[PDB]
Amino acid sequence: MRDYSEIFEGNPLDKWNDIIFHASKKLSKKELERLLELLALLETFIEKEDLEEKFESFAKALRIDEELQQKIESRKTDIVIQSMANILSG
Amino acid sequence: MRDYSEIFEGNPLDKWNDIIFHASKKLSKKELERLLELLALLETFIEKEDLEEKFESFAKALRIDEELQQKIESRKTDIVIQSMANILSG
Repeated sequence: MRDYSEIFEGNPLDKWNDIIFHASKKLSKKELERLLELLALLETFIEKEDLEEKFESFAKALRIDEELQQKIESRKTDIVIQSMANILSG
Repeated sequence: MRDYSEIFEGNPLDKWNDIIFHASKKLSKKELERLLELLALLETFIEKEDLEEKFESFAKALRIDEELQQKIESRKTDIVIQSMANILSG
């Protein structure tokens, strides 16, 4: 046994933050650079594809959409899980 | 005056890391969540636009391209600057 005094009321992003700030500074740095480079890649791709306006619309078609908000919310979770798996990996 | 004993040989990403890990944990957390949500947005957009293959090609057309590598490298710098400006802002 053990003393049960947090399954209910959980926040995925807060754990991602704890893990990023408590893991080896070498690993958290590498993971953060990975995410930064991916972002730069995605941004640059949208531009070369000249979908910049397309994306601004899409990003602006989110406030009113619903299945899409829930969607990027699930994507954030996947990213956090990949993040944590990489830090665990290395 | 002052003692001059780092203009030459500088690394943009190392400063971004110092700033992320030395700033208020409240501000670095907010900035990191911003980047994570943007990434989730960009990923989700590429998918709804069904450009997933298009992006994998593009991301794979980088190893051989050159003006594009230098390009995402400049984009990383812009992102780091925006990052630092937000932490300074709030």
